[PDB]
Amino acid sequence: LSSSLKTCYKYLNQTSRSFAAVIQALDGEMRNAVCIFYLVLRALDTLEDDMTISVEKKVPLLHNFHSFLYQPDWRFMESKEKDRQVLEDFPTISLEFRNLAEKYQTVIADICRRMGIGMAEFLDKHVTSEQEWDKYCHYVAGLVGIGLSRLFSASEFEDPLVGEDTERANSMGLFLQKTNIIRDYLEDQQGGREFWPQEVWSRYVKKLGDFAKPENIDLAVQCLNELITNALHHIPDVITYLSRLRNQSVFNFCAIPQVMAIATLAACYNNQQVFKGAVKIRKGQAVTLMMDATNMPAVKAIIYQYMEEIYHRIPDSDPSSSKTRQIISTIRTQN
Ligand SMILES: CC(C)(C)CN(C(=O)CCC(=O)N1CCC[C@@H](C(=O)O)C1)c1ccc(Cl)cc1[C@H](O)c1ccccc1Cl
Repeated sequence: LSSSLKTCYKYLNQTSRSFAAVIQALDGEMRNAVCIFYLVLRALDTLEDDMTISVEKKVPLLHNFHSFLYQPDWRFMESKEKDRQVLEDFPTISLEFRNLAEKYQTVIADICRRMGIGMAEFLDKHVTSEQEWDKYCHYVAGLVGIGLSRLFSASEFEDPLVGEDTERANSMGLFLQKTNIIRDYLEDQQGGREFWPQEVWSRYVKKLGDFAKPENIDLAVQCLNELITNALHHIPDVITYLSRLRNQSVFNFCAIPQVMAIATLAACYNNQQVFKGAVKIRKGQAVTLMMDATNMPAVKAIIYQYMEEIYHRIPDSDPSSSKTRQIISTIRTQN
């Protein structure tokens, strides 16, 4: 309806790009509040990811980002990332933030405060333990799930439990984030980034870059399978979370990324190509998943079909093989 809300939607389609439609289908007040939260998170991520901002400048930026939302003039003119426009034109995004109902502004501001604190804490460290991996993912993803869940409840399109059950909402984000991190091993390695947890990879090889060398391919795939097995542990929460949703446009928005991550994990499972390039689901496969993911029985059938596929692919000598079969059995039976 406005001058600067149209530039917000413009930016939404640029950075995204196919997911924009699912956002724009959200009912009523959810559309704008999710769209703006998305753009605000893109701006925060761009700050976190920018290797050219020194840690001494980045830490205050991350800490104070939630406050910049309330500052009509604030902007950042010196970024080398792709989506740098969200930062250059932050005043437009923060204007739209400030036009939201206060019950949505306060969700978004609080999530950005907490994410900024967490992101700042990881600027030095790489992830060590599986517990640190979950803390890192909470900061960059799990709190996104949490924030969205509170927008859904606050709009009254979903029951207050959706917004209050932080652990199910956190699992929603962690599932997607660990899937990306798993899949992105090589491009991350290329770009000097390391997200695989040190406690897990160091049981296989001396350095994380070593999985890209041909002689280590078998150890690399074992570690891949072990991290995939870790990610599958969030699926019972993902099912509980999606089973509670009553709004159709909210259901489709939440279910689409989860079925895509499920299919991605099945594609990556026991797959050497993870260490040679970017394993992706085919466009037509993606489209069909998106169209089908509109009710619980169809989402649960997609999950079970991909889990059975993974199950039948498990090498008996894989060191995680009985952990993999156990979590798959739980997902199936604890229906
Ligand atoms: C935080 C995060 C882990 C990066 C997740 N994440 C994304 O990967 C955004 C991109 C995405 O999901 N695609 C998958 C399906 C279609 C794909 C496409 O066609 O390109 C893109 C994300 C980022 C910001 C927001 Cl506001 C929401 C999300 C999640 O969609 C989400 C949605 C509902 C509930 C919880 C969450 Cl976490």
